[PDB]
Formats: sequence, C-alpha cells, structure tokens
Amino acid sequence: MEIRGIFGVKVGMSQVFTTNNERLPITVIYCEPNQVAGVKTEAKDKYSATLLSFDTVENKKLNKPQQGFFEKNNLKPTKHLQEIRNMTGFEMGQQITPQNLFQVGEYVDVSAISKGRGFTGAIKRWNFKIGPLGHGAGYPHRFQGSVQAGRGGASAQRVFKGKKMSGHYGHEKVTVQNLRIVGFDEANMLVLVSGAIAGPEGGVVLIRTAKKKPGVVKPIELAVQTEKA
Amino acid sequence: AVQQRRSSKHRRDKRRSHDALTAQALSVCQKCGKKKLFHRVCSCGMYGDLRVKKAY
Amino acid sequence: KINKQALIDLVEQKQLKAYVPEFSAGDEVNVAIKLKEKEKVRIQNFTGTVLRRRGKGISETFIVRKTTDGIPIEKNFQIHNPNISIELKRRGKVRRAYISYMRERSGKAAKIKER
Amino acid sequence: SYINKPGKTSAWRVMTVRQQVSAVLAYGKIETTLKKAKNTQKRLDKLITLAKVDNFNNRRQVKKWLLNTNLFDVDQLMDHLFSKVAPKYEKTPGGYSRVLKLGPRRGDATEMAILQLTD
Amino acid sequence: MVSFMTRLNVADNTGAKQVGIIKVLGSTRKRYAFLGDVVVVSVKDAIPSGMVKKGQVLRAVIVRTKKGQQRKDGTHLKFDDNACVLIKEDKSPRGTRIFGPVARELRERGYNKILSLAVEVV
RNA sequence: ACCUCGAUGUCGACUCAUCUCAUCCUCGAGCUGAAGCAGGUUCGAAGGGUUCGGCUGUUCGCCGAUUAAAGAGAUACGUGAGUUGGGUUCAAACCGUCGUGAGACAGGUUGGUCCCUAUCUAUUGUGCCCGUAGGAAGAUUGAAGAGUGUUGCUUCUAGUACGAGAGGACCGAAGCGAGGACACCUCUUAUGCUCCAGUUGUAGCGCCAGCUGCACCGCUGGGUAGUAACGUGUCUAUUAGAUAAACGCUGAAAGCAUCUAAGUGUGAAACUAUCUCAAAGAUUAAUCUUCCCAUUUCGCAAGAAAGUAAGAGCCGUCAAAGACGAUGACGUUGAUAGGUUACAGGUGUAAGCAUAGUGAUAUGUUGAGCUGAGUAAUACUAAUUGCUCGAGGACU
RNA sequence: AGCGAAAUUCCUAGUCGGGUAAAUUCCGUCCCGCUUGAAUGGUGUAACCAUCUCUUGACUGUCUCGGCUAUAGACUCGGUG
RNA sequence: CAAGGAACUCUGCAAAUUAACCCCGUAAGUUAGCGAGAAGGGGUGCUUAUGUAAAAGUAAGCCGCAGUGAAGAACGAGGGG
Repeated sequence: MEIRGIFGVKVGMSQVFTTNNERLPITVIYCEPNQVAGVKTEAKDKYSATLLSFDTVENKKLNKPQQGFFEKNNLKPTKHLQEIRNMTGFEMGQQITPQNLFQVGEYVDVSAISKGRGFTGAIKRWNFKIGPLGHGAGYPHRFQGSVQAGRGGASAQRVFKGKKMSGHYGHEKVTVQNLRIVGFDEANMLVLVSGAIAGPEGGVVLIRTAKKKPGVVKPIELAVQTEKA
Repeated sequence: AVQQRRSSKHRRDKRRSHDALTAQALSVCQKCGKKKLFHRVCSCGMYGDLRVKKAY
Repeated sequence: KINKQALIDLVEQKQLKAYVPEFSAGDEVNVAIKLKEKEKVRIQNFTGTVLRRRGKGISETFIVRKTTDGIPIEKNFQIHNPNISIELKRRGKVRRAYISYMRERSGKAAKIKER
Repeated sequence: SYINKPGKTSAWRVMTVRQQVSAVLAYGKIETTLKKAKNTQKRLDKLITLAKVDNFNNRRQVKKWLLNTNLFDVDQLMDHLFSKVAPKYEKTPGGYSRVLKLGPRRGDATEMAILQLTD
Repeated sequence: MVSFMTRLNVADNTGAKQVGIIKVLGSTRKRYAFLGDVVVVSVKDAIPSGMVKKGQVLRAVIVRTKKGQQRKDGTHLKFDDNACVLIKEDKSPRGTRIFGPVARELRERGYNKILSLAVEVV
C-alpha cells in the first residue's frame, strides 16, 4: 500500500472527555513538521520507500558525511534521517502536514521503542509461575523449575538454540494498531490518541497505516462544557 | 555445580586475554607540572589555578 | 524544536467547567446526575462528600459517598465530566485534605459544618 | 542474613550526610566520596538559601540538622553564619558548592574528592 | 476477586444469608463474575421458614462488587460490600422484596422485573 | 540375565513443558436406516486449545459441577547439581499375626535428614578485537529466522425455509465476548526507607514553646514522581498462490461414459505469503550515495618529516541507557547533570501573635507552611586553561 | 465377659446414616472377627498432654496472582585471597 | 499489598489474628479438686473537681479516624483414640 507516514514524539499521557459520555485516555504526541529527503522505488532503487529528515540542527551539529550529503541535497541540517517503506507520495524538499496523510477518525498504528528498563525476570519476560511460599519455601523459590527434557543417553541432555530465556526486556521495537486518532491540531502539529504508549517521554513515534483496519473510520467528538456559573 | 576436568593453561590464558584494566586519561596542572590524571589532581598539591591545601 | 509540555494545559483548556465552587474534601455536596431511561433525561441526585481526591491537573478525580437503603455507594466522579453537575450544599471542617475514616463513621449525627 | 553491619541504610546515610554538613561548617573543607559529595551539595545549597532567608523560624529549621563539635558550639556557629555568611553569597543563582576530584585513598581505592563552598 | 466460595450478601426476600460460588458456568479460565453474570452457587446458610433451601446447586447474580469496576463514561462505580441475589432462571426475582438500589450495567440483558422492584434506578 | 554395582537416583506433587497422530474439539468433506435439528460413521487434519474442587500418599481410583473437548502417548510412567520428602525403603515406638527367641509380616499404624561456589559445552542477554580490500557514515536490503497461524455466546437473518403439526434450519451481518501476547501507570489498587501531617514515651536539645535520635521505617493517616496489578487499551476475519481430504467438467482405455493418464477448476484452521521483531562474520562479510584525504620532496612514496583535514576513542556532566560493560545525548561553542528562581502535584492552616478560659482548648491570621524523583528559564557549580589514534589507497 | 470394621478387619469406598455441590478423612449401626478379645489386661471415666487427631468463628499475600520498597549480599572497583 | 478468604497443601504447614488493666459475663461432664483466662463483649488520652496518704474510682469539658497510639504480654469451641 501507499503508506502514509509521519514522525512525532510523545510529550505526555492523560485522559479527556468526549461527546456521548465516554472516557478517552490521551497519549499526546507532538508531530514534527518534516522535510522529505528523497524517494526510492522498487523499479529504480529496488526498494520503494521515502526518506524523511527531522530534528533540525545547525552546520556544526552533524558529521560531515551526512551533513555534506544533506547540503548537497539542499536541505538545512537535521539530526535524524529515516526511510519509510512503501511510501512514495512525498518527495524531497517539501513540508509534511498531519492533515493530508490521514483523517480525523480512521485507524492507524505507531512504531515506537519501549522504555529502557534493562533485564527483567523470566516470570515477567515470559510470564511463568513462581514456586511455593508456604509449606516450606527454601532459598530458591522463583524460577521456571526443571530444564531437563529427558535423561539417559540421547534423550535431550542439552538446551537447544532459540529458547525464551530472560534477558533484555523493554526498550524494544513495538507497534500497537487500531488505536483511535482522537484529536488533530494543525496549528500545533500535534495528535491526541487513545490507549497506552510504550517508551518514556522522548521515545520515537512513527505513525503509519494500521494493518488490521487501514481504512476503517469511526466518529467521535470531544466534550465542551457549556454549564454557566 | 562443580567441574569435572581441570582447565588447561592455554585456555585460561585465552580467557584472561580479554581481561584488561581500565583506560586512564591524562591532563596537565594549570600552574604546575607533573602530568596528572584527567579530572584528577596532581602531586603538586596544586590544582590548576588552585593552592588550597599543602604538599606534605 | 523546543517543546513546553505546558501546552498540554493549553489543549486541556477546552474540556473544563467554570461553575464549581472551591471544595476541600468535606464540604457536603449534592451532585445531580443526568441519566436516561431511553430519553427524557431524569435526575439522579447523589448527596455526599469527597473521600479521596486523586489525579493530576485534569485527572483530578474525586470520590463521592452516599448511603441509600443501607447500601453505601462510593463513586469516583470527575470535576468536568459532562452530565455530572455538582451542587455544593454546605461546608464542613478540613482536618486534612483527605479522609480515610468515613467508613468507620456512622450516620444519625449532625455532621460538623462551619458557621 | 542474620546479624551483620547495616551498610548504607537510609537512616545511616542521612546521619552521615548530617555529619558531613556539620563538618563543612566546622572546617570549611570536606574530603570524602564524590558520590556523597554530589548529594551533599544539593542540601548545602538548600541550606544556603535557607540562611539567606534568615528568619527565626529559619533558625528553628536549621537547628534540626546541625550537630555540635568541640570548638564550634551550635549557638555560636549558627549565629555566626546567619550574621555574616548568610548575606555574603546572596548574589548567585545556585552552584554554591564545588567538588574537585583528588587522588583516591591509599588502601582500597576509596575515591577522595574535596567538597568546598563557592559563589 | 471472584473465586471458589466467595461469601457475599443477599438482597432479596428469600431467607438466605451465606452462599458460595461453586462454579462459573461459561467460558474457560474466565475466573470472574462481572455485574449481572449468572453463576452456579452452593447455599451455605438458609432458614427453612424462608422460600429457599441450603446445599443445593442454584444460579445467582452478583449485584454489588466491593472493589467496584470502571464504567464506560469514566466514573468508577464502587461499593463497600459483595452482594448477590437469587434468580429463578428468568428476568424476575425470586425474592419479591429487592433490597438496595441497582446499577445500570445489566438492564440490556433483561432483568427488568428485578429493577422494577428496586427502590431506585441509578 | 545384558551395556551398567572400583554404584548406573527411580513415586507423586509443583514449574516448564516440547514432540507425534490411531485427533477430543474448533475446521473442511462424503455416506447414513442423515425430514430438520440432534447427530453417528468415515476421510483429511498438529494451527490452536482441551476445567475446577473435595476424599484417597497417589501417577491408580471415587464424587460433584462445567466448557469445545476438559484426548492419548513419549521424553528413565521428562525432569530433586530445579523445589518438597507428601511417598517410597531407615532405625524407633505400637496394635494384630507368625517365629520359643533373635526377629519377620507382599498388614496397619506415628514421624522419619536432598550437598554442590558453573571448568567445558548446550543455551539466554551483554560486551571487546579483527575483518569485510582507503576510512567512516547512515538509508537499507532480506538469505536465513522467529512471534503470530485461539475461540465461544446473544440478536437480526428466522420460528424462516423445511416440516405437518410439533420440532426447527445452512450461510452471513451487528453486539457481547473468554483466554493469552504486547504496552502503560492517565481511570482504579499497593508500594512509595532523606515527602507531608499528627501522635506515644524515653534520652536529650538548659526549660515553656518548639527541634532531634531511638523505639517493627516508632506508630497512625495519606502521598510527589516512580515502581508495578488487582487497572486500562489493540489483537484473533481477511487478502495471493498452491492445498490435504473432498467436490469437479470434458475425455480416452472399454468408439458410450467415467476428478486423471492428456487438457482442466473449486475446495480445511494444513503450507508458503500479507501481520509483527531483529537480521550481511549471510567470510554470499550484498547494494547505494555521502563526507575527508590522495598533502613538492630522500632507499617500493620505502614513513621521509607534514600520519584525515572524516572524525573517532580515552576521560568527564550524565540518564536517554544502566551489574559492570555498554547505548545514547552532551563537553564551556552547553542547558549534559546538579543547584537557583518561580510553577504544578502531594501534603495540609507553618512558627509566632491577638482572643476567652486557670488549663486542656477553640476563632482569625492561613489553603499558610514543607516538599527524593514533576514543570519552564537561569552558564550559578561541575563536563579542564585536556590527551591519544585516526588518509596517502595495501595487490592486477 | 467385653469390644469392634476398633490405628488391631485383605475383602473396606464393609451395610446403612450423619457433617459430606462434592468427604478411601471423621463419627454413629451389626458382628466370622485373614489376624478381636479380659492383668500382652479389657471397657469407659475427671483433668492434662510442644501427643495423634476430625470440623470450624475470626485468621491470613498459602493459593487466587503476583508485586512495591529497603538494606546486606549477588555485580563493579580496590586489598587479601 | 487492595480483593476472594482456605479454595494451596495429603491435611490451615508457616505466617496471620489475640495480647497490660479493670468492668460486666460465662455453659456441659465431673471425683467438687476442676472447667475458667471457659466461651462472649466494652473501654483507658489530656485538662478541672471530687478525690484517700499516694491511690484507684467517678463526673464535667476538649480533641484525635484512632488514646499500655514505642515496647513486650491469651486465639477458641465442639469429635474420636
């Protein structure tokens, strides 16, 4: 599909009121007004994508390879550059607005990086069960129990490659789809959405078309209290 | 949770090959010599543009 | 390039009420609730006090406690929630801005109110 | 496990911080762990601001954390500070102390760094 | 938490005061009985002078949840006691005297007669 | 009657389970002595799932109530360098039996002790070195991989067709969904150990007052940020191809015909794609552009002194990351962390004063005071007035 | 004589009944009762038992359902080793 | 640690709950010795008066959500051997 994509960052998370009296939690994401760096196609560059640049910087705030290409591209320096696959509508040297990529009520998804929390336990990374507390607990009481899959020669006598053993959980690439686009703000280039967002205040946000419900659109209105004093 | 065979001398040398101490940076006291550790004070009892303590 | 995250309040300034008098968790109020059968919205009054006031900014949700047919109903209302209109009846006394003992306090007594 | 040293309990660390904030007033110089000095600097600046307020209620607030030494009695020390050094540094927006990393301790690589007052 | 033998109050003219959740007939691993859910229960205490018995497996519906739940509007409904009523496998109450008020999260699934005899609709 | 006693750990329960179909169901299909429904049989079929309790050591077993079923088998009836020792097989003590007695009971009975500091490999994460044929940068790519390949109820269809009456559809649509996967602390709950308020006494702070230490963090009640769930939000269809069973057309043999041998479609949750995560040491080290250099001169232009000029590293402010490593931002050109200012939240009328009472006390001052972590500016403090490496294109 | 399916009885989940959605647990019924049985004492009794032991009011983070904080470890740095 | 409160376990194993004082109140069996702390409930702060010698003890007021607010102090009932 001709993917519509924009880059934004989470600046908070809260709730809001709506018409028809439903509660609507708000993840607030400020979308950066992006300048396009270029376009690749599967017939010319063998991968259809659109290169975008954001987080504008000065002449002395970038490495000379990227900065030199970027001035050769005739674009004022930016910190970050990323391509979005299957996107070809937006071409280089043009502004990106949130009101043309999508609409008010359709469904999208957001690629993001989770929050850095380091190592987490196996009971948390893989959601296993903990051992006993009563009837005698002993020192080791939190683990997955046995690892053996068979005793004696040539039964298992090992643990094969690719097992879900606990490790770095969090600060990982995630995406949750079908979240409501609650509110737009072209004056501030900002989006209010529903649900819970991964990552801290500063996590990358890449808005894209939802795979489960790309074109599905729902109506909703905010609540403006007219109750006079 | 204990071993069955001894560790060879060559294998332990290879294991200790990756073992290396920390890297130390250097700087110069601003009004004395004695090349010092970066962000650390030299033995001239003088931090650069400083002389609050003694040198004993 | 530089954000503020006080513009969050700027976009929140569209979902607020401007009638509720100041309250400090112990001024007795009567919140009228607009509830429908299917239409012809009826009024469900709910007389009580703020047991707990929790949240941040717009997220300031407040408990209201009533007793009907011996049943204690404690419900977490919102200040600016549509159809949630709060009528302040009287003002009590504020030992602290939060109370955790109305469950151990029974009725049939004239609750203390300021003169 | 069972009986052993407490280590770095919150009460232990707050008492130690109080000892250092008394000693810096007593002598004007502290030589300790930089990890302790960086946290001590925060409350040192807070106490500097409190002294700049220079109120009798502020006398009571500062009395809570000061400790007594052999030569510096609390009544002498706090009165002297509020008399002269409280308005001495009243023209600076923070950064009332600085830490300079010295050579570590001889025995067990205990990093010695000097915390002192500054404008 | 809805679990095995969840002792809770009775709010109808039946003559019973202690009943325990013996089974939650429905989906597997559901392990909860939300407002209006019909559950299999074993009676623990019931007077013969009333219209109910003890020990027999019957079906009951929880009307009050002491922890409460979130409503779709945004206001958190909450009570101070777990309570249920005994139903005769229909939209009418076994106990004609329905004690206490009712919520508005279970009318869409019938039960009009029970809410009809309620002291108020909230 | 054996590989294995200079020993070769077996019962259950837990935790994790994975693998296979002669598959219990969700799925598709034929037949039926299948009106419909209920179905049954058989064929394909592992994508997924397949309960809670009580008694019994219990894997055996009994009972009750459920969902779609509450499948089986294997892994030493998987697994104690993972847990318990319920049990099995400990002395001991006892009942009953036997043995004259030592003692035994393939009888019961009471309780009956699980050590291991990881060397290697197998593995999960994290790093360092080198390399990919100048360096480095990203944007990648996707070969190979994985997760994901669950499902039920109600209503409309519809009491419709059918059937006869009764009984009662096949499909689809809407809502509700249960489960688990992922994220979060905005709604709710706990924590919140240098937050606040109050309170008890002791030791004190020379006393009143007020302040501190200790006392299950002294206790009690909360609580900023934060942590997490008991809480919220998305998720189960789908597309393209080939499908299994199965349904096919035509058609030869067997002049007719016949799902197959030719031509030739439809059709399962099975398979490969679409969905998601990483991914060139993938030595197949793949692509692209980019920026810098190619710096007169002395043995191969051999380091010959000018050894990037792209910058990187060391170190530091650090959390953005976070056992350390490391990732990432920032190094005076900076808001990189702290502090200051003010604000927000919490917390709750600060001290003290006036007031009346002898005193506890209460009215005003006062929503005042405080605040680890929240919010915006502040070069005020600390990232030095610092160091090292880093290309000449290696070889046609 | 007496006791009893007695912890003594394989049949035992003995037949029945009680507590029992559920209860080889427990207590009541009868005595062919592998292998009950009166100084191996028997039958009961009043109290008591760190005795066995059935059920229970509260009772609980045992489980549901795992989680928050804190030090000390683990881990890093250093000395010893 | 909200919330179910024994469902976890062979079995309430551990923990949990009670805890000083006085005020009431206490059953069956029984050898009259016991049960019994049975069981079951209330509360204690400060100031004023009354208070006796200190007391206890009571009343009036005042407040806290709470008053041996730190400490250490009792869970119980029925069944069987």
